[PDB]
Amino acid sequence: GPLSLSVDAFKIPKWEFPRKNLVLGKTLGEGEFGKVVKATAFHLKGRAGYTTVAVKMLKENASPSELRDLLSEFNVLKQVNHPHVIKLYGACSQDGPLLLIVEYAKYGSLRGFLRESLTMGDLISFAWQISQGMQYLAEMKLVHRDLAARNILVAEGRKMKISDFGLSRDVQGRIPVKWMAIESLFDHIYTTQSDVWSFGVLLWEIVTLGGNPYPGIPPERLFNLLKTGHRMERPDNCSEEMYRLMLQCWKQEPDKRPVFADISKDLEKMMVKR
Amino acid sequence: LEDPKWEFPRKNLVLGKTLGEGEFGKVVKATAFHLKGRAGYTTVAVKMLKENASPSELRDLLSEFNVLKQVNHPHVIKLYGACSQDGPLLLIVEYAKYGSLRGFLRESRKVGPGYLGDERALTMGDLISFAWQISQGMQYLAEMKLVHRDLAARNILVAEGRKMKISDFGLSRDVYEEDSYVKRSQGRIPVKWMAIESLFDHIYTTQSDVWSFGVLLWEIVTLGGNPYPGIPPERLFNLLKTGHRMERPDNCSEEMYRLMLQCWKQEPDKRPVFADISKDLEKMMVK
Ligand SMILES: Cc1cc(NC(=O)c2cn(C3(C)CC3)c3ncnc(N)c23)n[nH]1
Ligand SMILES: Cc1cc(NC(=O)c2cn(C3(C)CC3)c3ncnc(N)c23)n[nH]1
Repeated sequence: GPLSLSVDAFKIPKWEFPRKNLVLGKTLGEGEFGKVVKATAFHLKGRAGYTTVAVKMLKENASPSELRDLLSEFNVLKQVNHPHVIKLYGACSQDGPLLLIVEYAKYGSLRGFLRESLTMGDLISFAWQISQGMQYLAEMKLVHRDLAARNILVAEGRKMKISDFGLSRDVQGRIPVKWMAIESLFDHIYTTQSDVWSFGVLLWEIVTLGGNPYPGIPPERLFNLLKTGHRMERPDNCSEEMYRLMLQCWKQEPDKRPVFADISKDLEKMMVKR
Repeated sequence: LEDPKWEFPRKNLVLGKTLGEGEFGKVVKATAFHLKGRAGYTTVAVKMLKENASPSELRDLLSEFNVLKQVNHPHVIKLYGACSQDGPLLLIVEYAKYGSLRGFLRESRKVGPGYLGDERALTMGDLISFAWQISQGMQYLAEMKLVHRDLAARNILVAEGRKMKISDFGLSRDVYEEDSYVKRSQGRIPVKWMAIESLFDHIYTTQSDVWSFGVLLWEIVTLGGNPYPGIPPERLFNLLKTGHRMERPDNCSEEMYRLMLQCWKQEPDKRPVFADISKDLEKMMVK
């Protein structure tokens, strides 16, 4: 089938990293996304000595869907280069488990980083960096699908990195209900404008310092609440202008939502006006 | 839609500790007041959506509910009811005091009297009985034109009297129309339990459940061993296609291993059906 074709083609120069030059270290995180470990990589992409990296691999008892997702991430990440998209350095396809080698983010996920915590200027900068990355991916005709604070990484210099491309598509449902657009929930449609909806939820997560969206509402009740026009209220320590941006990301009609260039512009205007 | 045969008052269900959490959802221990004619409280288990559930997880829980309303067997987990209205979907089922079969067998390695070659003492006779009970459950599910798809030791429960209960119907599908279920997209069943034709061709039948049953037999006789130990799942495509199968484990007769190998035949029509698996396990017990 499609996966067996992909695996064999993958197994068989620019991307293949010698397994002997990778020393896997401590586990950074585990879950349905897979397993990510810290590692050191000798002579990685022409760099002297050891480069500290993160390595993504399959969890125990991986399904075809999880293997397909990891191969899809490699395919996507080969083609993208942006300061706020996680950088692929290579893969190990010839020695034991499939490994993807990416840049290391020392502060972990944005959700984790915010929860352990920053000024409102920093939070607006974090939103802007992510919007810049998303504007780039939108221009490359990639729909990410899984935008959330857990899938943004915080690297050296508090630099945002979009990660977790396993659900991404070129332009059943495994995106959590609470980050999904209304058209995604009811009609199974995913576009850059549904990424904008998810970005709105991510913006709410940023201002709440890694809060849980729609707290107390189960996802099985959220379907009807979104159709009737209910949205999350303005949270504590959030300006009227920032909340206005969120609400526009959650417009029922996708054409009424901002594009990422509009989101980036809003955040640029905010930061100069401070 | 609310079915008064199954709908249970929310105020009558009290939830306790998490028994298990993962891809399947979340299962908690609970108690239910005035459940299905029983006066007072009854200890039960409740399956619910985990935190940050997706539409696929909700559809799977709804599908389990629909399946378990229609299927009844001494070796299938018993549905008692559901709380479906004005809140999270909670499925109320029979509590299995010993947990998963995988967990129960792994405990038998360290908990006396252990495996010997009362209910913590295990013999090969007991292991054959467990396999037989599961095969009886699967034979009935096959008559019901249901393919389970996710048969594994982690998804068999060990209840009072060490009675086997098939659980985790979230991936199960009806095959009444063509005797097969086919999915265009990639499945969510762990690779190491999948039939060759499921892995390559996305075809699921009762004969692909038979393959999975063979892997379950291997898990039973190894006291909860991990299939294809140390082999990455991406290597299974080549491994299976070239005719490789798991070797005869320690603690496995020739007859039992022949049954596993029969369950892993490349051609699905050469594999035994569940009625014959049941017969094979009966002949092993009596001798
Ligand atoms: C190919 C790919 C890799 C990836 N994800 C990460 O690289 C990372 C995930 N984490 C978490 C928060 C789980 C531990 C990381 N932590 C520190 N550095 C990191 N590069 C990561 N997505 N797609
Ligand atoms: C509708 C449904 C329920 C279910 N699963 C379980 O009810 C159970 C799962 N576990 C595990 C091993 C995870 C903790 C149980 N343990 C003790 N009793 C139990 N009834 C269970 N599948 N489908």
